[PDB]
Amino acid sequence: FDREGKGRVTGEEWLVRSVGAYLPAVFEEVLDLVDAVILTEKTALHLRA
Amino acid sequence: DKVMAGDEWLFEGPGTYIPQKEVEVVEIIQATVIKQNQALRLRARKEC
Amino acid sequence: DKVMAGDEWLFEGPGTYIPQKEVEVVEIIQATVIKQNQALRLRARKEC
Repeated sequence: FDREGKGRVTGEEWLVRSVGAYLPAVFEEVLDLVDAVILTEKTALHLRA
Repeated sequence: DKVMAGDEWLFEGPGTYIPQKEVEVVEIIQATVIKQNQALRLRARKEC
Repeated sequence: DKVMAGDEWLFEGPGTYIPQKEVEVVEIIQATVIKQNQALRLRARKEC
């Protein structure tokens, strides 16, 4: 992020909920390290805009 | 049988080889563990 | 690729160069900082 404009930066994502995988690459992690919440019994989500 | 090449493949059964601290192919694992009731679940895997 | 001239232009990526205290082109900056939530706003600029 040099002057006024942005060099190349991009904000987009997706998730791997997959069992068994080292994760960190070149010292840094993916961005976070969490174990399974063991999801929804009778909950849901309300999507707005 | 005898092999002069190969990717990743494990095998058990026969034996005369002596687990040499120099080379035991890769790693060695002795005995059969799991009892009767011991159930096991396995995952797919893959990294990166 | 290789350059024998130039104005002001930065670049990252490859590397074999050793940040020599004599000349490291101009200045050096290691690692990637910003986490996930860290948002950044930039301005136009210009002086005088």
